[PDB]
Amino acid sequence: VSNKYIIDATAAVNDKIFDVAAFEKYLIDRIKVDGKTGNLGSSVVVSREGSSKIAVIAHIDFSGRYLKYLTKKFLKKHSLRDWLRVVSTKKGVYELRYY
Amino acid sequence: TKRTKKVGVTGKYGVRYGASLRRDVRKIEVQQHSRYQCPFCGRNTVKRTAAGIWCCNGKGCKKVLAGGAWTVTTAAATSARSTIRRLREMVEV
Amino acid sequence: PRQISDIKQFLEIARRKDATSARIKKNTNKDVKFKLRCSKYLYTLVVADAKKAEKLRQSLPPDLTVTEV
Amino acid sequence: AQRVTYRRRLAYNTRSNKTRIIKTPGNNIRYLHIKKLGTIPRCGDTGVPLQGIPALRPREFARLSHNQKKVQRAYGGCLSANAVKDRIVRAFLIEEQKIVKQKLKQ
Amino acid sequence: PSHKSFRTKQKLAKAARQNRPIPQWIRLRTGNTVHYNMKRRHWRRTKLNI
RNA sequence: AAUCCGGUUAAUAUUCCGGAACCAGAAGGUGGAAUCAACACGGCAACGUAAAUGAAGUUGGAGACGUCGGCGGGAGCCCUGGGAAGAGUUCUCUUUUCUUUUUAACAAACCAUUGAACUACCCUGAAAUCGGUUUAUCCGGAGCUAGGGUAUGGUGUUUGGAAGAGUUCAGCGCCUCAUGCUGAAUCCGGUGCGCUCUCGACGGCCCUUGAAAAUCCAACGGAAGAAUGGCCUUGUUUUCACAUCUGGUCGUACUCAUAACCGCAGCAGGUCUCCAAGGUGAACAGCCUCUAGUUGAUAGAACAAUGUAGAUAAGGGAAGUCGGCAAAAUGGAUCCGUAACUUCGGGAUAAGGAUUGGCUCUAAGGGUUGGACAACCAACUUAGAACU
Ligand SMILES: [Zn+2]
Repeated sequence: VSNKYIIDATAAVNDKIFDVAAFEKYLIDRIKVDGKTGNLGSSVVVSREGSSKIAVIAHIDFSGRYLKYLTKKFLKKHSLRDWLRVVSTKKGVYELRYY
Repeated sequence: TKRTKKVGVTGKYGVRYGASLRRDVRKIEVQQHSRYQCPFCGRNTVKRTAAGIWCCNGKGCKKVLAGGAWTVTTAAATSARSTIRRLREMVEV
Repeated sequence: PRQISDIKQFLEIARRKDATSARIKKNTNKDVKFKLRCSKYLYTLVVADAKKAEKLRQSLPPDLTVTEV
Repeated sequence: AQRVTYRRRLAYNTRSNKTRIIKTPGNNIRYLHIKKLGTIPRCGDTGVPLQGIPALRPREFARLSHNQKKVQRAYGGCLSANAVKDRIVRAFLIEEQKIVKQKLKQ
Repeated sequence: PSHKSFRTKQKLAKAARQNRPIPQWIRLRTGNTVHYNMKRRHWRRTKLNI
């Protein structure tokens, strides 16, 4: 039982508009398991960075819609909305486009 | 609980129509809504339908009897049956 | 619409004169539907094995008009 | 939610205007006019419904095969099994009573 | 009422045809003074009465 | 007697298009069955089948029927837990909020399984220490309980129809043309004194017992029939299956109303009926909201008297008036209590008193369940306590 949700931001990473380093900590500090947001123990959702594709590995049948919701939360917090929009391409794969 | 001192089935009529009329109706409806015994089946399943027709249910003896308005048999009809029975015997013998 | 489950019965109803056209429908669940358009009824056969489907196609009357949708 | 209209010009809830709600393959909720329920034929001697015969409208019986409208027995599809048995026993006994009456007369 | 007999429909067709504007050349005919006509009927003013 | 789905027009759709069906009528190519002689078999029965000859005459059934009340089932709607796609909000919080997640007629097989009769009938057997059983008291030596069967069978299940349709989302041609092409998802679950419709088994009421006919089916009955050189050849089977042809005529637009009808009118009047979301709430009450519709009732400026409609008013409380006219007052629910009189049924919600919010808890009342225990899921009530 494992999932490999992927979010891609190559549209803004190469343009130096997106901060995956802050996106790492935002996901880590805002992912909620069993109510509280501090239930990360490597037997649960783990985060990984490739400087262009943020990876969320799960073992508790996670949902990608919550991942998209948190990405939109980060988008509005950093005021990158109206320029970047998150869309779905593959199963468990989301990417940011300009539209 | 008794639920009624004397009106009984006429409790549906409330306080109207008069006590004597309610009492007469009470006696009639008590006779009318009574289960009777089929003279051919021996079961207490005879019920009235439409003022003079009496039927009993079951797998057998689905007969329909022509009776009185609210009783299966009336005293006058029983007396007439006895009189006709007597006259028939005198004629035959 | 009627459904058949017998391969030989479908072959006989295909060889029947009233059989005019056949349709091949492939589903995402690796199943092939053979639909025969007769005068009165449309007859559907469901095949789950591609190996059996290939031999069924080969054994089908070549003179019959068969199209794939 | 979706609301439906009559599909015919009869605008009243008559016995001939029975309708059923259907969900078409277009996510459309709409009426479907249906006929009245059929009736099982009744026994001619006791009035009980006849076993083994479907319930259909009078005209629908013309399209059924012969064996679906009857029972393989004397008076099948017209009288019940108990009624047929009672008639057979009653017939035989009364004919016997006639025979013994004639024999006793002679 | 959308449920009309053939006779009713034919009468309605006749009434509709006897409602058009008059061509001017007939009015311009010498010795012909048709000109304007009050025979024009409106559905909301004068009823046909079947 | 018999039709559905999707699409299409500026205006028509169960009528057109595409697909898929059904009914009636007319004639009549097979085919199995049975016959070297008559028109099939199976089941101890209810009864069943792919056909399984049937003229009159007669009989039976369907058509074909009231009303009310409760109970149970189904379809649609409502509600709810996840996943997927898109959108809204994001000072802060919200694994968040909103939209979609669809399967028609027709055909086949099962049908108390998976939900729902012991509903009707049949076989074994013979029951008092009587038993079975509904929410509701009915059933049984005229054969109970129990066991096993038969029939009734869809708005139930699995399929075909049928994903190829429709819906949602996301890209490429970019003057784009007949509007084309390329991608995905359309999934898994649950719930109910819920609403509408319908079906099934019941009960109550009548000095009320709640149409007719066309038409269709079945039965009793036996009119009529002609193969034979043990093997080509015909009569039934077209109430079996499949196949061919035909289905004429009239209506079909639109309004159905605070503007398409009537009222002299684009009149605050009148005119029969179908569908009826969420919350609060007993509720189709009142109030707010979703879908849909409308923002149409000559407008602008200012608040004189008197008006029309709505409110309030110290103290008194009907002194007003023909007259408590009008208005005010009471009002839901729960818990106490309730007189005279009476036709004993009522009066009665008599009269007269107390409580009602929020929050945190407690107790009781019910449904499948691993080795008398018991791990969760899925539910609404009632009562009480503390705090504020
Ligand atoms: Zn009796």
